[PDB]
Amino acid sequence: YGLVTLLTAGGERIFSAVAFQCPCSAAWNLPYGLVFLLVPALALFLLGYVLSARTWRLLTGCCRGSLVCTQISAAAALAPLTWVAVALLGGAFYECAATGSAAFAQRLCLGRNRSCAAELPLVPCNQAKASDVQDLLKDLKAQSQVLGWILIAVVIIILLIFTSVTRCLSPVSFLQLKFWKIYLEQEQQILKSKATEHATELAKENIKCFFEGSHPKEYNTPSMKEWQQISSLYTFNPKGQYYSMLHKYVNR
Amino acid sequence: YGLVTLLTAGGERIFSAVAFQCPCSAAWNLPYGLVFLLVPALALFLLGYVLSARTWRLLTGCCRGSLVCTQISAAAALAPLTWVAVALLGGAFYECAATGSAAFAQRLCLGRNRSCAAELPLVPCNQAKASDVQDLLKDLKAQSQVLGWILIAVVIIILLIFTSVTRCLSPVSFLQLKFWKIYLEQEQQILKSKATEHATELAKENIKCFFEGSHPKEYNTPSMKEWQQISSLYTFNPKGQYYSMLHKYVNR
Amino acid sequence: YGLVTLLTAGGERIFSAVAFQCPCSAAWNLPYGLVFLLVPALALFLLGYVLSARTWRLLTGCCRGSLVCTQISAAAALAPLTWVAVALLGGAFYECAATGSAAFAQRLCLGRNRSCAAELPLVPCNQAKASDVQDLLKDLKAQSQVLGWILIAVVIIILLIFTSVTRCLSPVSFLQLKFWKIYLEQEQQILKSKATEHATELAKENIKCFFEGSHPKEYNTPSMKEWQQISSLYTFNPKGQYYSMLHKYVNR
Amino acid sequence: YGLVTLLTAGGERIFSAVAFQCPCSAAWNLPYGLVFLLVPALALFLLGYVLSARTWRLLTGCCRGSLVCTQISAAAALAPLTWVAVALLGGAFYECAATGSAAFAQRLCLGRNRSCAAELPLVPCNQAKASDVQDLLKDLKAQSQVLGWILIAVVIIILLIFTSVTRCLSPVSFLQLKFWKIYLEQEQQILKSKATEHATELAKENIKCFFEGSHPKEYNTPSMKEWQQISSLYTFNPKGQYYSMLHKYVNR
Amino acid sequence: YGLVTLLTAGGERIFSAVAFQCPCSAAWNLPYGLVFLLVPALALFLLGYVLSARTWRLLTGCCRGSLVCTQISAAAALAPLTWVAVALLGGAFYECAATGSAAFAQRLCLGRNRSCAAELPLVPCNQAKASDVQDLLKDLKAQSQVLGWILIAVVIIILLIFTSVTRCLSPVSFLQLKFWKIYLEQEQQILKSKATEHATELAKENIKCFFEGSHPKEYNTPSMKEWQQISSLYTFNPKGQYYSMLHKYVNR
Amino acid sequence: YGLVTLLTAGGERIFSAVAFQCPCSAAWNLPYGLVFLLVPALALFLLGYVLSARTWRLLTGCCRGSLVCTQISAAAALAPLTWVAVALLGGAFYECAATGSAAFAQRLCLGRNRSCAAELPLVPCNQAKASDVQDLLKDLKAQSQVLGWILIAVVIIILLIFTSVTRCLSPVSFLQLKFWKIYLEQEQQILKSKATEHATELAKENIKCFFEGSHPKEYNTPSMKEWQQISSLYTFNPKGQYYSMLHKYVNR
Amino acid sequence: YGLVTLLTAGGERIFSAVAFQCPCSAAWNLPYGLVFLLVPALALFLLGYVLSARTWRLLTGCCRGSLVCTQISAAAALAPLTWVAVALLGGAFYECAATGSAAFAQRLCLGRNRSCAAELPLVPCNQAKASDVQDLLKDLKAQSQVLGWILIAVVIIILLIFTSVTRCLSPVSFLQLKFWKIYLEQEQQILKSKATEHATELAKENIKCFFEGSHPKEYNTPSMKEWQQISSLYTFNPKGQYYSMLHKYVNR
Amino acid sequence: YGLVTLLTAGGERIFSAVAFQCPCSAAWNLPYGLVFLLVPALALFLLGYVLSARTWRLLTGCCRGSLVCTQISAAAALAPLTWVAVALLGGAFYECAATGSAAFAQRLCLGRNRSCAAELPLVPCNQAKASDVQDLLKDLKAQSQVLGWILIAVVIIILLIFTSVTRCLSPVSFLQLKFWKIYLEQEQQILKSKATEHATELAKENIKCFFEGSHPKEYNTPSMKEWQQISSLYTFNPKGQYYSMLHKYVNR
Repeated sequence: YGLVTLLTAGGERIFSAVAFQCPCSAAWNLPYGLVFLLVPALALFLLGYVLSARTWRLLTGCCRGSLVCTQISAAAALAPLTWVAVALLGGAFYECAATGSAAFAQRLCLGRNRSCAAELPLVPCNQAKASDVQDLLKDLKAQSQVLGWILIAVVIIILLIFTSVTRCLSPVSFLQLKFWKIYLEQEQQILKSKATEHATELAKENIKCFFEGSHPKEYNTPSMKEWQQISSLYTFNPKGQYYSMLHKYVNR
Repeated sequence: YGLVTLLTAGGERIFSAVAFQCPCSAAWNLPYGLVFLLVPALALFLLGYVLSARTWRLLTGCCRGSLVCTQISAAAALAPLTWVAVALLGGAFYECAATGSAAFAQRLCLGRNRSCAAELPLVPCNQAKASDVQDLLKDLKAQSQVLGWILIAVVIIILLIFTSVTRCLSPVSFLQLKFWKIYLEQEQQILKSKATEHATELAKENIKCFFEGSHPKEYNTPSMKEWQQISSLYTFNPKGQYYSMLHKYVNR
Repeated sequence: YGLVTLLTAGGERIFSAVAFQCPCSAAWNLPYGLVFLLVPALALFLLGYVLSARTWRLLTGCCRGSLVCTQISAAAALAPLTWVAVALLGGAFYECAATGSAAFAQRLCLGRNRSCAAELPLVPCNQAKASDVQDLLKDLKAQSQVLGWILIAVVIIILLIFTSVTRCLSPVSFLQLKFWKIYLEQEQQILKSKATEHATELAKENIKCFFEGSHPKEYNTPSMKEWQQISSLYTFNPKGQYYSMLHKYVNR
Repeated sequence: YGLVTLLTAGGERIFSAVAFQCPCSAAWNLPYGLVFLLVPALALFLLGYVLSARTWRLLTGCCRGSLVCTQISAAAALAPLTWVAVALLGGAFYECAATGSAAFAQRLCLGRNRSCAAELPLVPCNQAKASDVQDLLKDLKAQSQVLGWILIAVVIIILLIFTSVTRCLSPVSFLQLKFWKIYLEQEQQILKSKATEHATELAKENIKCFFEGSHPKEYNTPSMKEWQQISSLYTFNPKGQYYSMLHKYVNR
Repeated sequence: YGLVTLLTAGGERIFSAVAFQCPCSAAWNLPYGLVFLLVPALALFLLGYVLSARTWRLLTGCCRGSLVCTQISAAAALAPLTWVAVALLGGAFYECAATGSAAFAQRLCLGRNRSCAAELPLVPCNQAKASDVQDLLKDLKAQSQVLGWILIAVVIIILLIFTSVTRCLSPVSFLQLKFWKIYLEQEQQILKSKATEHATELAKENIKCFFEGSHPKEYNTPSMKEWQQISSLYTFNPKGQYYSMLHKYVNR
Repeated sequence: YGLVTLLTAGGERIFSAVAFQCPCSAAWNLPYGLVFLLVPALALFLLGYVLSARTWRLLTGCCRGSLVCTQISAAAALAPLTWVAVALLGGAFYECAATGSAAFAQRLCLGRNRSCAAELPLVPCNQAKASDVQDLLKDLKAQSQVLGWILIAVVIIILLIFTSVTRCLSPVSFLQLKFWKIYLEQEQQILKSKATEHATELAKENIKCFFEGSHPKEYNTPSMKEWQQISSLYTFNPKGQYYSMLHKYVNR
Repeated sequence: YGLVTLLTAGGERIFSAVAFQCPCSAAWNLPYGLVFLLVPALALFLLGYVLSARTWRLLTGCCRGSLVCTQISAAAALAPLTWVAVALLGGAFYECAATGSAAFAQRLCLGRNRSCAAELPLVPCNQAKASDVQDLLKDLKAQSQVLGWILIAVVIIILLIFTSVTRCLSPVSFLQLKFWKIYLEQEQQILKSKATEHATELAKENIKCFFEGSHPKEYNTPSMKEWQQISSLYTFNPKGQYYSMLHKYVNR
Repeated sequence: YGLVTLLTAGGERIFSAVAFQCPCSAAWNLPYGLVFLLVPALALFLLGYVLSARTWRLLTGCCRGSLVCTQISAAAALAPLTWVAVALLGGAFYECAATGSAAFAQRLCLGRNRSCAAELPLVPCNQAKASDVQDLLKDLKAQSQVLGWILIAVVIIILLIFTSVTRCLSPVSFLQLKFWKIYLEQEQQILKSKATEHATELAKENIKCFFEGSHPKEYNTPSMKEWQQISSLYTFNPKGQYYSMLHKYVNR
C-alpha cells in the first residue's frame, strides 16, 4: 500500500505544481507559453527517436541513407505532433501565446480601444476590463482550437499518404507481406529464447570451471564478425528472397 | 493502478479541453464550427478507408476498377456519416454554423430587428439581448436536429438499397453464400495458424544452422510469384466455382 | 475499464444531445415533431425488414408472392408500431405536433382568446401566458396519451387475429407443428456445425497442397445448382410430407 | 454493462413518460381515465388468451365446445381482473373517471355549490378552490378504493367456487388425480426430449445424404394423420382409463 | 437484474397506492374502513380454506361430517384472525370505523360539544378543531389497540384449548403418535418418488410404442376404483391398527 | 430477495403500528396499559406451556400429580416473568398504569395542586402544565423501574432455590446424573433415526404391494398397547435403576 | 437475516428502555439508584454461584465444609465486584445515590445555601439553580469515581493474596501441579467421549430389543452406588497420590 | 454478530463512563487525580507480578533470595512504569493533581492575583477567569508532559543498564546462551506434548478399568517427590553444565 499512497501523493503534487497560470507579463509571457508547447513535444520526439530498435541497428558501429532515416524519423515523429495537437486543443497554451511578438498584437486587435499593445497581455489574465479585449480572448481561443484541429487533420492525412505509398511501390504482394511479418516476429522470439539458454549454458560451464579451477570445454565460438555481418538492415533483393538477413546468411 | 489513474486524468483533461464554447465572432466563427463538423468526420473516414483489409489487397503492387472501389469506399464511409449525424444531433455545432456566409443570415432572420447581420453571431453566445434573435437561436437548434435526423434516415435507406441490390443480382443463392462465408473465415484462421507454425520451423532451422555455423536443410521454397498470384481479388466465375482464389489455384 | 468509461461518456453525451426542447416556432415546429415520431420508427422498421433471414431466402437470385411478403412485413413491422406507441405515450412529440397545419389549430382551440393560431405554438414552450392555451396544452397531452394507448391496443389485437388465423387454417395439427419446429431448429444447428467442419477440411487440404505445391485430392464437389435448389421457400405439400425442402430433396 | 445501463435508462424514460397527470378537461377526460383502466386490462387478457397451450390444441385445424372454452377463458381471465383491481386500488384512474357522463356528476355532488357540473373536472386537478368539491375528491378516492377491494374479493370468491366445483364433480378421486398430473408432466418432458433427439437423427441422416449426394435410408415415417389423431383434447372415458390421448392411442 | 428492478418498482407502486387516507366522509367512510378490515381477512381465510390438502381429499367425488369440517376450518381460520388482529393493532382501520352507524357516535362522544354527530367523521381527518373530538380520536385509538390485543389473546386461548382437547381424547399415546406422523411423512415422500418414476416408465413405453407404431407391452393396470378406495379419510379403528388407509388396504 | 424485502417492510409496518402513545384518557387508559402488560405475558406463558414435550407425555390419553405439574409450569413460566420484567423496565407501560383505580391517584399525588384526580391522566400525555404532576411523572417512572428490577431479582432468586432443592433431594449423585442426561439425549436421537428408517421400510413394502396389487409380507407388529406402556413419565425406583422407562421395559 | 434484524431491534429497544434518568425525587430516588447498583450485581453473583460445576458436586445428595465453600464463593464472587466497580465508575448510579438518608445530605453539603436538604435531590436532575449544589454534583461524581477505583484495587489485591496463599501452602510443587491439571482436563474429555458412546451402545441395544420385542443382552451394569462413590470432592492424601478420586478408586 | 455488537456497545459504554472530568473541588480533587494515576498502575503491576511463570516456581511449596526476587519484580515492573508514563503524557491526570497539598499551590503560583490557593482548583475546570491562573494551567500541562518524558527516559535507561550488566557478568558466552534458550524452549514444548499424551493414556486405562470394573495395569509411577525435585530454580554450576535442572537430574 506504500507504493500506492506515495504514487497518488506524488501525482497530486506533480499536477498541482504543473498548474498553468499563464502569467500576464508584457514580455516574459511569450516564451512561457512557447516552452509549454514545444519542450514536451521535443521530449516525446526524442523518446520516440530513442525507443525504436530499428534506428539503433543502423546507428551502431561508427555511424540511400536518406530513405531509412526519414522513414524512422516519421514513424517516431507520429506522437509529438499528437502532443502538440492535444495541447493546442487545450487552448490555454496558444491563448498564452497571444502576445508573442508585437507584430501579432498590432495585426491582431481590431484597433477599437487603440490601447491594445500596451496591456493586451492581461487578456488571458482576466485583469484588463476593456470590452474589446475581453471579446478578443474568445477569438484567440477559437484560433487555437481551429489550428489544432487542422493540424490533427494534416497529420492523419500525411500518415495515410506515407503508409499508402509505402504499401504501393513494394515489389512483394500483401498476403505474402503478412506472412513475412509473422515470420520475423517468430524469429525474434525464437532468437531471444535460444540465445538466452545458450548464454545460460555458456555461463554455467565457465563458472563451474572457475569454481573447480580447471580448463574449460571449448565447445564452440560465436564469431563477432559474424554477429556484425548479420546486423545488416535492408533485407531485400528480387532474386535471393532470403528474408531477415540472418536467414540470408545461410548460403555461405 | 497507475494506468487507471493516468487514463482517468488524461480523459478528464482531454474532455475539459475539448470544451466547446462556440466563440461568438463576426467572421472567425463559421470555420470554428465547420471544422468541428467535418474534420473528425474526415478522420474517421480515413481510418475506415485504412482499416479494412479488402482495399490493401487491391492497392499493393504498383497500384471494372470502379465497382470494387465504390463498394469499399461505401463500406468504410458508413461510419463518418454516423459521426456527422450524431454531431448535428448534438446541436451545438450547427448552432455555431448559424452565421456562415452573410447570405445565410440575411435569408435567415425574419427581418424584425433590422439589425440581424451586424451582431447576430452573438446569438449562441447568449450575449445579445434583442428578443428576435433570442427566439431565432431556438429555430436554429430545430433546423440542426431535423437535418441530422433526415441525414441519419437517408444513410440507413442508402445502406438498405445498397446491400439489397448487392444481395439481389449475385448469381449464387443464399444458403450457399452463408456456407461460403463460413468457408472463407475458416480458411483465414487455418492460414494464420499453419503459416505461423511453418515460419516458426523455418526460423528455428535457419537460426540453429547459424548458431552452429553450417549448411541449411533446403526443405522447400514458397514462391514469391506464387504468393502474388494468390493475392487476386475477384474470386468468381460461373464455370470454375473455386472460391477463394487460393483455392482456385490448385488446378495448375 | 477504458471501454466502460468511454461508453458511459458517450451515452451521456448522446442523451444530453438528444435533449428534446420542442422549439416553439410558427412554421418550423411541425416537421420537428413529425420527424422525431416517424424517422426512428422508419429506422426500426427497416432494421426489422433487414434482420430476419426469412426474407433474404426469397430475395436473392435476381429477385402467391403476396402472402409471404405480407407475412414477413408484418412480422418485422411488429416493433416500429411499438416505438411509435411508446413515443406517443411519451407525450412530448405529439404535444409538439400540436401546431401542424393551421387546420388543426383552428379546429383545436375553443375560440376563447380569439388569438389562438397567431402564437399557439408557444403552448408547449410555456412562454404564452393566456389562460386558454395554458389549459389547452393539457388537453393535447391527453389526446396524445389516449391515441398512443389506442394504437398499442390495435396492434396487439391485430397480432392476435393474424397469429390465430395463421394457426387456424394450417393443415397440420399442433402437437406435430411443435415437433416440426424443433426439427428445423436442430437441422439448422447441425447444418451450421457440419458445414463448418467440412469447409474446414476443404481449406486444410487445399492450403496444404498449396504450401507443398502439388495436386489436390479431388474428394467431392458440392454442386452450386444443388445449393440453389435447396434454397426453396414453401416447404409443404399434402402428399410428400418432406419438411424443410433440403429434406424434401432426398428422393432424387 | 451496456444492457444494464440501457435497460435502466429505458425504464426511467418509460415510467417518466407514463406519468399520469389526469388532465382536467370538461369532456376529453373521461376516455383518458377509461383507456388507462380498460386497455392494459384488455392487453393482459389477450396475452393470457394467447399464452396457454391448452387453447391452441383446440383451435388449430380449421377451428360441448362451451365448457372447454369457458374454462380456458376463465383460467386466462384470472389476471386482467387482478390488473384492474390493482389499478382501481391505485385510485388515480377512477378519480380521473369522476366526470364521466354528466349523469354521474349531477347524481354525485351534494348540490352545495350549485356549480358542480360546470367545472367539477378540475377536482382531481386541484385547480378548483370551492370547498365542496375539494371535499368531494376525497369521497371519490374512497369509492375507488372500496370498489377495487370489492372486486378483488369477488374474483377470489369466483375462483374458489369454480375450482371447487371443478374438483367436486370429477369422477376420479384426488390421490389418483395428483399422480395423473405428475404422469402428464413426465410425458411432456419425455416427449420433448425424445422427439428432439429423433428429429436430430433425421436431420443428421438427411443432411449427410445431401452432402454426399446419394439415396437416403428410409428408416420410418411419422404419419401426419397419426399426429393429428393424437392431438385430441378430452382425454377421458369411464371404461378406457387411458389418460393422455396419445396413451389412449395404443390399442389400435 | 430486470426481475429485481421490476419487483422493487412494483412493490413501491403497490404500497404507495394502498396508501390509507381514511377519507373523512359523513356516510361513505364506515364501509371504507370495514372493507379494509374484513375483505383481506376473508381473502386469507379463503386461501387457507383452499391450500390444505386435507379438505380436498374429503371434497372430491360428488361431495360425522361435522367434526372433520370444523377441524379443517379452524386449522385454516388460524391466520385470518391474525390478520384482523394485526390490522386492528394498526389502529388506522378501526379509527376509521369510528363513525359507523350513528348509534356508535351518539353513544360514543361525551356530549360536550353537543355537535358530535354532525361532523365527527372529521376526527381522524384532523380537520375538525373542536377540542372534545381532538381528544376523542385518542380514546378511539385506545379502544382499537385494546380490542386487537384482546382478540389476539382469545385466539391463542382457543388454539390452546382446541389442540389440548384434540391431544387429550385420542386413544393412541404420544410417543406412538410422533412415530405415526413420521411414518405418514415418509409414506408421502416415497409415494411421490415411486409414483413419479412409474408414470415415467409408463410414458416412456407408450411413447416409444407410438414412435415405432406397434403394440404396447400391457405390463399392469392401476385400478381407478382402487385409487378411489385408498383415498379414504378417517384412518383409525381400535382393532385394525393399519395407519394410513392405503396401508389398511393390504388385507384384501 | 423478495422474502427479505417483504420481511423488512412487514417489520417496519408492525413496529410503526405497535407505536405506544399511552392515550391520556380519564377512564379508558388503565386497561390500555394493563393489557400491554399482561396479554403478551399471558401469550408467552401459553406458548411455553405448549412447547415443552414434557407436558404432552402426561396430558395425552384421557388426561403425586401436583409435583410434576408445578415443575413443568415453573419451567415454562420462566419466560413470561422475563417479558413482564423487561416491559416494566421499559417504563412506558406502568407510567400508563398511573391512573388505574382512583385509589391509586388519591394515595399517589402529594396533594399539592388539590386537582390531581380530575386530570392527572394527562401526566404521561405531557398536556397538563401543573408543576406538581410534571414532577410526579418522574416519580412514577422511578416506581416502575424499581418494581421491575425487584421482580427480575425475585425471579432469579426463585429459580435458584427451585433448581437447588431439586438438585439437593434427588437420590442419584451428580456425576451419574450428567451421564444419565447424556444417555437420554442419545436415546432420543437413536429413536428418531431408527423409527424413521423402520417407518420408511414399512411404507416402502406396503406401497410396493399396493402398486403390484398383492399380499403384504407381515414382517412384525409394533403393539399399540406396548407404545402406550412405554410412554410412562416417572422413570425412577431405587431398586430397578432402569432409566428411561422404555429401557425399564426390557425385563418383561 | 431475520435473527439479525430482530436482535438489533431488540437490543435497541432494551437499551433505550434501560435509559437511566435518575428521577429527582425527595424520597423515592435513593432506592432507585440503590437497586441499579445492587440488583444486577446480585444477579451476576447468583449466576456465578450457579454456573461452576465445582459446587454442584458438593451440593447434590441431600446437601472442613467452610474452606471449600468460601473458595467457591470467592471464585464466583470475582465478577459481581467487577460489575459494581464498572457501575460505580459510570458515576450515574452513585450520583443518584447522593440523597440517600438525610444524614448523608446534612453531612454532605458545605452548608452554604442553608437550603440543601430541602431540594438537594434536584442536583443530578439539573433543575436546581443554586450555585452551591451545582458545584456539589461535581464533588459527588468525584467521590463516585474514586470509590470505584479504590474498590477495583481492593478486589485485585484480595485476588492476589487469595491465589498466592492457595499456591503457597499446597504440598505438591508447581511443575507437577500443571501436569495434574492437564491430566484432569484430559480425563474429563475422555470421560465425556467414552460415556457418550457407551450410552449410545446401551440405547441402541435396548431400543433394538424393543423394536423386535425380545430379551436384552445383559452386558454389564454401571453401579449407581459406585457412581456416587466416585463423585467425592477432596482428591488428596499425602500417601496415596491417586489424583481425581475416580482414579483413586481403582485399588478396590 | 451478537458478540461483535455487544462488545462494541460495551466498549462505548465503558469509555463514555471513564470520561474524565477532573472535578474542580477544593479538597476532594487531589485524590481523584492520584487514584487515576496510581491505581491502574498498581493493577498492571500486580498482573505482571502474577502472569510470569518464573515466580510461581519459586513461590509454591510453603514459600540469595534477593537477586531472583528483584529480577522478577523488575521484569514485571517494566509495564506499570509505561502506563504511568503514558498517563502523565496524557496531561489530564497531573493537571488534575495541580491542587494537591496546599504547599504545591503556595509554591506554585507566581503570587500575582494573591488569591491563588482559595480557588485555584478551578484552573483545569476553566471556570476561574483570573488571567494569572488561566496562564498557569498551561505551565502545569508543561510540567506534566516534561516529567512524563523524563520518566520514560529513566525507565529505558534503567532497562539498558539492568540487561547489560545481566549480560556482562554471566559466565557463559553469547552464542551458547542463544542455543541454551532455544533448548529450554524446545524442552518446554516437548514436555507439554508428551506429558499430555501420557496423562491421556493414564486416564484412558484407568477409566476403562472403571467402566469394566476390574484391576488396573500398574504400568509405572511418576514420583511426586521427584516432581518437586525437578522444580528447582537456579540451573547453573560451572562444573556440571547440565542446563534445565530436569536435565541436571539424570545422573542419579
